[PDB]
Amino acid sequence: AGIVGAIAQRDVAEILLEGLRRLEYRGYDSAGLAVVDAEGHMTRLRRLGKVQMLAQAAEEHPLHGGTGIAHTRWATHGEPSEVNAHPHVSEHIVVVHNGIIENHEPLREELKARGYTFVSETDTEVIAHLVNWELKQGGTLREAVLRAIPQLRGAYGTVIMDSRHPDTLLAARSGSPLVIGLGMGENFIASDQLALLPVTRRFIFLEEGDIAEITRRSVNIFDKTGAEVKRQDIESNLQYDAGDKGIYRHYMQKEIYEQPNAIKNTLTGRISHGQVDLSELGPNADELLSKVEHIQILACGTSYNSGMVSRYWFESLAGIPCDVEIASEFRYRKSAVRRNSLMITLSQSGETADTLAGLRLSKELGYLGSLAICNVPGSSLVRESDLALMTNAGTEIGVASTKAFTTQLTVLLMLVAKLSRLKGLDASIEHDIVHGLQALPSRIEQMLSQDKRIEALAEDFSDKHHALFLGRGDQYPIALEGALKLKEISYIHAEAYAAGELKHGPLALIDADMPVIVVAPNNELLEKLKSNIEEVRARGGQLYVFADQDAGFVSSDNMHIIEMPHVEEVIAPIFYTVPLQLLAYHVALIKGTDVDQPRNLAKSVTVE
Amino acid sequence: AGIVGAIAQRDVAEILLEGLRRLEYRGYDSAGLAVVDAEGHMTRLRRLGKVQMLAQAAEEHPLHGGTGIAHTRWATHGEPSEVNAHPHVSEHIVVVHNGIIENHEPLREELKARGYTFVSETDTEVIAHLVNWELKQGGTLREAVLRAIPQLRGAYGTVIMDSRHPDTLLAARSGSPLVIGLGMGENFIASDQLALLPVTRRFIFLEEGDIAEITRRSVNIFDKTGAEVKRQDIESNLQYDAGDKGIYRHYMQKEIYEQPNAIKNTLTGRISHGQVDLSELGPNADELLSKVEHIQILACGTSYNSGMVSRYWFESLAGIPCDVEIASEFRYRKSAVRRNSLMITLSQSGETADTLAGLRLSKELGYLGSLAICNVPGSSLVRESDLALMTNAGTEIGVASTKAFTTQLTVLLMLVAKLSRLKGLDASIEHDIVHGLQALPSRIEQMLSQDKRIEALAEDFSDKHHALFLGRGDQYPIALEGALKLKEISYIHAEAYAAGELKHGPLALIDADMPVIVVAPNNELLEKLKSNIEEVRARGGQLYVFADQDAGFVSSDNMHIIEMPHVEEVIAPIFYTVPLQLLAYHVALIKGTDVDQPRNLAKSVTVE
Amino acid sequence: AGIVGAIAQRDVAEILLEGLRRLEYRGYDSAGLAVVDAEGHMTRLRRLGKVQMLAQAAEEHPLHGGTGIAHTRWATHGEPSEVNAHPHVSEHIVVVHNGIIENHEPLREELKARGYTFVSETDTEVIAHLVNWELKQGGTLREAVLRAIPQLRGAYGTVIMDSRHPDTLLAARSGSPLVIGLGMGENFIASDQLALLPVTRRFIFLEEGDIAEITRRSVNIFDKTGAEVKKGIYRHYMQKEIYEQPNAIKNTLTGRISHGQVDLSELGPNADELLSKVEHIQILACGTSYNSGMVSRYWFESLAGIPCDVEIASEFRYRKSAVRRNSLMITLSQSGETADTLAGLRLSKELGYLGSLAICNVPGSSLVRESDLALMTNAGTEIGVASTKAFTTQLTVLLMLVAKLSRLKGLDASIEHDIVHGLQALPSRIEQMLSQDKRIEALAEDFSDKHHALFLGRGDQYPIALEGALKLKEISYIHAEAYAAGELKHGPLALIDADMPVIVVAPNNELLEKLKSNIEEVRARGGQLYVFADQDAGFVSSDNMHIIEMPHVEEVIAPIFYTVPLQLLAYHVALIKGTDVDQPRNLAKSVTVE
Ligand SMILES: O=C[C@H](O)[C@@H](O)[C@H](O)[C@H](O)COP(=O)(O)O
Ligand SMILES: O=C[C@H](O)[C@@H](O)[C@H](O)[C@H](O)COP(=O)(O)O
Ligand SMILES: O=C[C@H](O)[C@@H](O)[C@H](O)[C@H](O)COP(=O)(O)O
Ligand SMILES: O=P(O)(O)OC[C@H]1O[C@H](O)[C@H](O)[C@@H](O)[C@@H]1O
Ligand SMILES: O=P(O)(O)OC[C@H]1O[C@H](O)[C@H](O)[C@@H](O)[C@@H]1O
Ligand SMILES: O=P(O)(O)OC[C@H]1O[C@H](O)[C@H](O)[C@@H](O)[C@@H]1O
Ligand SMILES: N[C@@H](CCC(=O)O)C(=O)O
Ligand SMILES: N[C@@H](CCC(=O)O)C(=O)O
Ligand SMILES: N[C@@H](CCC(=O)O)C(=O)O
Repeated sequence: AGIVGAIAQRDVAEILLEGLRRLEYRGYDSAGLAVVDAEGHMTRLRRLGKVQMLAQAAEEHPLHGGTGIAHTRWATHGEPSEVNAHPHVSEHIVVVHNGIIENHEPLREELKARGYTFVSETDTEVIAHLVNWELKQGGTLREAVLRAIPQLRGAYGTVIMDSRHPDTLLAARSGSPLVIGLGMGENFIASDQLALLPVTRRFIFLEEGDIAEITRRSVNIFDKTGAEVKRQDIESNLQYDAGDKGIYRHYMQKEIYEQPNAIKNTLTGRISHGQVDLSELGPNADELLSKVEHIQILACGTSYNSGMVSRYWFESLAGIPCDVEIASEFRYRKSAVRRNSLMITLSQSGETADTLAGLRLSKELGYLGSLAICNVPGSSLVRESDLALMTNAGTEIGVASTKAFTTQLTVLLMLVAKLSRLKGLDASIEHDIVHGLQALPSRIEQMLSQDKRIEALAEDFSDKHHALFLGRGDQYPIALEGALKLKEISYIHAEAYAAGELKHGPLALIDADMPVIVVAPNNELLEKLKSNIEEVRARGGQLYVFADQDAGFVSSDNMHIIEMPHVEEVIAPIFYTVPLQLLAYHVALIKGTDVDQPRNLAKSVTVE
Repeated sequence: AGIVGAIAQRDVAEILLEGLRRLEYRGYDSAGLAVVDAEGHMTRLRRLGKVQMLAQAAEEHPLHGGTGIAHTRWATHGEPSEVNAHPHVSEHIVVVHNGIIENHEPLREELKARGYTFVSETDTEVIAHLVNWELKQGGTLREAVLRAIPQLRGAYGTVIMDSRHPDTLLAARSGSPLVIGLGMGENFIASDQLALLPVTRRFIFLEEGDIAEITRRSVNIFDKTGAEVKRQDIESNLQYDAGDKGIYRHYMQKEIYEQPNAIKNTLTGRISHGQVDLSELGPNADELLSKVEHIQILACGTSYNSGMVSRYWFESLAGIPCDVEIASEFRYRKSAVRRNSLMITLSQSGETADTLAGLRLSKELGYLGSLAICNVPGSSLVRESDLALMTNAGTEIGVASTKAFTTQLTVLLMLVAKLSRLKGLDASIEHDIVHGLQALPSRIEQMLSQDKRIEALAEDFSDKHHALFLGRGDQYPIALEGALKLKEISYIHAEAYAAGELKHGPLALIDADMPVIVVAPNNELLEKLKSNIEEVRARGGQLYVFADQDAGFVSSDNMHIIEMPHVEEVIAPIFYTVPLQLLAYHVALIKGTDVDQPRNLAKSVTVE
Repeated sequence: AGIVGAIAQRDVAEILLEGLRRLEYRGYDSAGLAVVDAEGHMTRLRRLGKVQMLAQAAEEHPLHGGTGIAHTRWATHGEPSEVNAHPHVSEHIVVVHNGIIENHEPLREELKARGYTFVSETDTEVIAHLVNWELKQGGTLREAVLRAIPQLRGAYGTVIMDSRHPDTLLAARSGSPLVIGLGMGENFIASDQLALLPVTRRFIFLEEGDIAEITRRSVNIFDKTGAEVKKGIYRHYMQKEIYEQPNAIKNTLTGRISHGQVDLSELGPNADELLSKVEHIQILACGTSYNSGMVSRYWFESLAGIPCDVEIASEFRYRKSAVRRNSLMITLSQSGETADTLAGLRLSKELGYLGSLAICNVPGSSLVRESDLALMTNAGTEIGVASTKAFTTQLTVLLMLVAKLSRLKGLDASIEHDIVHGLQALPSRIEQMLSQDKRIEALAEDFSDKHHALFLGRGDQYPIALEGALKLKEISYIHAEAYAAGELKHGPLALIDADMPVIVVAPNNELLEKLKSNIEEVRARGGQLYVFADQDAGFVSSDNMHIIEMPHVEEVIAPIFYTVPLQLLAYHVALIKGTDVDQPRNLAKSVTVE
């Protein structure tokens, strides 16, 4: 969750702990630090719980040494426990890590067979042994690291030291941020610049794929090929104490980048023993929910979009009938209620007039009861419902919704296990869901790390007046939301459509002034769409494709693949939301439109 | 000239020298430093010359130790020499000093008749020997210094250590500045915060009279008496706000509408008995200013526009020669200084690199002195100028300057009375100026109440990609400002031009896609411009005219009179800025552009 | 309850007793003094009862001496009597103490183990004996004292004296107030400034922890440790003060809105829990301050759902009232010295209120010193005899307090939100309103020749009509009277004609319908109806009904908003007439003497 590292003349323990202190706002369940004196004596401390515990544990120790690293953990692989906390060791190799090594089982078996003992359940540990192994063959720590990085698959921001030679640190970025702090005769590193503020304001941001070798007085960066690459150090002329935007230019930007932590907050207290825990609902909750044979969802705007994603989930993974409807459509028509139907409203604000009216009307129609998914406690929708689940995303200031949407999706995915009807035939469904949920936060961070590419892509839409967003199944509402976002903050006339319907009308519209975007299609779908865009090459039709890099899709001249890292299928819709959010944001930046307060839109529509 | 001090666990000499480098813009003829390891071995090193010489010596014979003081000197007592350079010593007592101990020889003979060998000419050495004396009789550094400080008359600041006890530094601010910089397990101090930036951004500014006992881990502050006062650690300074937007959508909108209030505040304390009262400048002041024969103003952007207005005023109302220049252009050219030239800088932020460079350069060029007109307290332009007039507009958050500009104008109009040349004309002049200033807040309110008209008018510009703004005389720089504003927040290519130069080029451009705006022309000028727009009737040229309702101008089909309320002449340029601000604001609103943060622009351009 | 020390060349008994006389408002059961002359020679006099009785006993055997300490006692640790009253003796070292020595239990019998006969049931005596003990040998008075306050826990203020050496007084501030008075060859030390007034107006307040030594010639304020320690562009102040209202409200708001909520955390960590006990609010004030409270009543009852009464301070102080259960006593006062208001506060102390809150604009004023809690309006000083910014900053504080006394359960949140929204709107709204000043100034011409006016308002605008009428009386000398709008027809309608314009403050459509009808009734006598209304109401003017349109405001801050044109109206009528605006005839900034 959080990384800090120091290489100085002076003792750095207090500096490390203070860094962690400043990273605490990011969800963690444990912390640790390791420092090495000049004689190469390495002292390591790890504790379950808050950074405060770690600091106390440190109170007893003369923690001397000028080199060290430190970490706060958000467990994905192995229960939160002192045993599982970072830094993780392999004798003299010491390692802190953000992210997920997903080829961790292959690597753990291979390293076990080579004579290593895994004392922990983490995925992180294979890094420590691996580097160790790679150093066993010889070379410098840098060379060993270069040999090791390529064997890893997934997300890693990692910092690595050799206690036998404390004058150097190695760091590698791939799917998780790292930034270097330059001092006077000392140097630093962190996953989050806020941690370095107490000791420097001069930073070098590591970019995707970078690998750095840091000493007290040198920084050398380079790519996986050992080829020295250069990055600019820049004074941070930022006012960190100015207001609530923190380091960000826009509320909506901050709310996009805050998504991993908002999600951790949504998850807090709702995973117990590898299972979804919704006990917060009351002792007799399972009592009402067991009776449910049908779900009705009402919402407006982006909330309607999340509902729309959830429909696919409920029906495929929980096998309960689910209906989702624009709230104003529901309030004004005479409907036919399904038997044993649960009424769910989704709303960021809890105050949207159509949605509220929908609920109120439902009061007199024979629903088993109502559940409110909301982001503002004490709002009408929460008060007036039987049950309520808060998204806990923190306040959202941007008029366009971002973290509210993804946290909503998180709650809706947790409902799936607790509302199952496939018998079954289950067990593994809930395990899969919980696994994905556990990975979600760092998966989102993985997406954020692709931002430079999305920024670049934005140039392709900056001057367009139309766009068409395509999706199929659980990705169709993602296209809905991507298209909405582009309408919202860039004022481009972007429209979403079910992928399968492209040829039934919109194909007639396509030309150079109307780019087509597909979100996460499988090979079969892709080939269909590729043929479609062929039909319109002559008018300059461009197909942009957000897809799994594992799929091996290849770009043509009018079909452009924008590869994304692999993810758990069950959370793939939340994952693919991020690049469409980032696209819209970067287009708006280029055009210079009012991102936080788009023309004619309101945060919530509360008057009739 | 410069003082620097560090008390840390790491070696502080490198930090001290770097501090001195960053203090090179002041002083100086010699320099030196003194450090101390844990055993008490004090190493001192001093050179006549540049800091680079001292750093050179320091390099091939390194100073080791975590406690230390350094200094750059501009000699006042004693010829520049290694002998007289700081730090000065009294055995174990070591001292650095800025300013003057006025009663030096009395105390020097007093101590000389006590066994003290004065090896230097400086007034500084007395400080050392006295501290030595007071410590002779028990206690420790603090008590002693607390006794000694009252026995020194003069405006000065000093940092004092005892090498028998390296764990503490003592400081005294008594007429010359000192600020403490808070580190991590280490602490610093200097004569200006510019010196501590490499190492910290947490500052505690000492109040006049304060005495500080500083350790690695602690900082205790007292006053002349020795009664522990507490001081707070600022950093910034430019906080927002929320919230403070009040009834308005945007920071910039709010800042536009608060201009009457901001102007009232700019006037506060500066009007009495129907006259301009700038007594806040100092008892002297009225006498440095009397010697001025020429005004030079330097600024960037909107501040440059305000300077540009003020030239007209100074020359016609006060009869003083006045030149105004883009700061970039001033700093990069060899200029000819006028006899008895006052340097004025205009700056909202006080940090703009070009303008600061201009001021510093002015110091080597033989200007009578400098005045900063600024909106942000304690900023660089203010600290480095001889005189300062704060605009008191409150913090301004929008990237485009609005209230900062009109308050600048207010202060500049105030300077006219206080700098007249040109006496006898004369009281009629200061009279009209004060009458206008008193009318100003209400005139602005009148103008703000035309907003609906301006908002309707903006529909004529919201689809345009070109505009030409015209003005004559004290209104030409208002056209400059109106054009800049339309550039800034609506991204329309608006260009200002002197009204009499239209025929010399731009007239060939005018057509339906390039509306022409004139700012407050009299009847003769308007006849000329109407005739001009008639020349391009066949291309659909339109003239827009913001003019006095009293003037009786009649709209036609290609000329649209946008009548305004009447104003006192002397404030007309300030008055006519408001509509142009509102116009740019409302065009931006329609287009939906980012008003508060326009693309590519910055609040303040501080780096190179 | 109260202290009065003294050292001089003259007999100080009369002094000490007058110093007490003035600290009688503090509530006490016993009293006494101890003086000492040139050679010997101490004399002590203590009585149960009123300080008056004491003085009468003093009359019979006139106490002589240039040094002396005196006390008025509220018994809080040892029965009310003569034996327990101050000063307390110990062979020569005499002591007068305000407060409680909390560790008097383990120190008194700890010191009885040394032959120290405790002759009273007070904690105060463990002060007298301790010091006596540390004067076996140990410098002199100040030296022994700088070794006693360290081991004497609690919130107190003691004044100590020696008898062998009559030239010195010691004084310790470690819980309750002491202020020193200078000093023409003689010095003084009271528990309150008020006690020193008949003799000296020069004061040196002790800070928390200081040990002071006083003689004829010097006043050293040591420490526990502890060594030596020692109109602008405006024609009138009232005009300036009206136009400074936006800045003044900004200052009132500073630090008090945190994370979208009202933050009165300045009241103390406890406070908040103390306010949770309040069940009824009682407000006491005079003049314009009364008008502000009058507005807040509507707010507290409708928005916080808590009961509130508001009363002319003079009325409250002279009647036997029925206190409500769990009642908070709030006073409103610009100056902090209004005698009626102060009297009401002091009376409330003995009537069983949960406690007192002072809303005030002058720091260190009596109302502030004598109240449990305080909220300063921070308006800056107000010079004009007629209050302007003091009024609207008062309204801003009372409004802030609404959310903090909320009793409406799950409604509370939303309401607080509205209040915050409105508070945050307030500065720019007032700025909107001040730009109507040219309109008001023109309007004033209608009133400058009048000798009568009627101000009407309903609900939370009713008190604003009161304030508006008051302003017109104050600085224009026009007989303006306010009436609840619904009462117009019950008498005053008979008065209406051309020479008595009627002013309505911010009516809704329904009320305006009623009043328009009413003024139709008096058309034959030229009844004229002036209406300050929201432009969004779309009211239309006629020959006898003049709509004076204003910008829309947030409902919750409307009374503050509508106050401003009334101020400007009064101001400009006065300007036309050329009356003494900053100093209207027969009126006073503050009415501080009976
Ligand atoms: O084309 C318009 C129809 O008249 C349509 O409006 C519908 O018939 C009514 O709105 C009733 O619908 P509900 O019975 O569902 O309210
Ligand atoms: O066309 C370019 C010129 O070479 C010009 O650059 C000039 O010669 C120098 O810039 C000198 O400038 P100053 O002497 O004014 O500094
Ligand atoms: O007409 C006057 C009455 O005499 C009046 O003074 C009242 O009857 C009591 O004297 C006072 O009332 P309180 O008991 O409240 O003081
Ligand atoms: O989620 P709700 O509070 O019910 O609001 C529904 C929609 O309202 C507005 O249009 C907001 O701009 C949207 O971002 C939001 O999705
Ligand atoms: O006035 P200064 O703080 O010196 O800045 C000069 C200019 O700098 C930037 O460009 C700001 O965007 C401008 O609005 C400002 O006028
Ligand atoms: O508010 P206070 O300081 O308690 O004074 C109450 C009243 O006293 C005097 O009459 C003043 O002229 C008034 O303007 C004030 O309202
Ligand atoms: N997957 C690693 C790292 C988690 C993190 O990024 O905090 C673990 O479970 O320990
Ligand atoms: N007057 C001292 C100090 C000069 C300075 O402030 O630089 C000297 O000449 O040494
Ligand atoms: N507890 C002390 C306090 C003295 C007082 O405050 O009057 C007593 O009862 O005497």
